[PDB]
Amino acid sequence: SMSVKKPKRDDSKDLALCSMILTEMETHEDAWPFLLPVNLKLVPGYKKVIKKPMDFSTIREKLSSGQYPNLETFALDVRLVFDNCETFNEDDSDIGRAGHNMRKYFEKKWTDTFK
Ligand SMILES: CN(C)C(=O)c1ccc2nccnc2c1
Repeated sequence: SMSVKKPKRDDSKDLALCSMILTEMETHEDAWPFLLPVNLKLVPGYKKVIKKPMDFSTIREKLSSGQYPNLETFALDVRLVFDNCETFNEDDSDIGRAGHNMRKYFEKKWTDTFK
């Protein structure tokens, strides 16, 4: 509360470390459905159903331009990419399995790097 603070967690490396995680998601072989925005003119249903589209190239551009205020707003957008992918794709599809697999990859790097 006023003039009463928990001890300051060192966040000065968070930017670099998020950037590294994002690199490793970008280079995973199952990243391909997630590298670029879904094309909303060519994919019937996507625009109306998926209210906040998100993809790695967009998170990378937000990260590089100071558009994440902290750690956690960066994880929310990474998770959004997989929550969208679950919303639109059957679990038994190459893209539905790709999304489950990248989400597990991401949550272990997230936990190891930061919890
Ligand atoms: C995340 N991602 C790649 C999608 O969710 C999606 C799913 C099905 C598609 N079908 C035709 C063309 N693009 C598509 C894109």
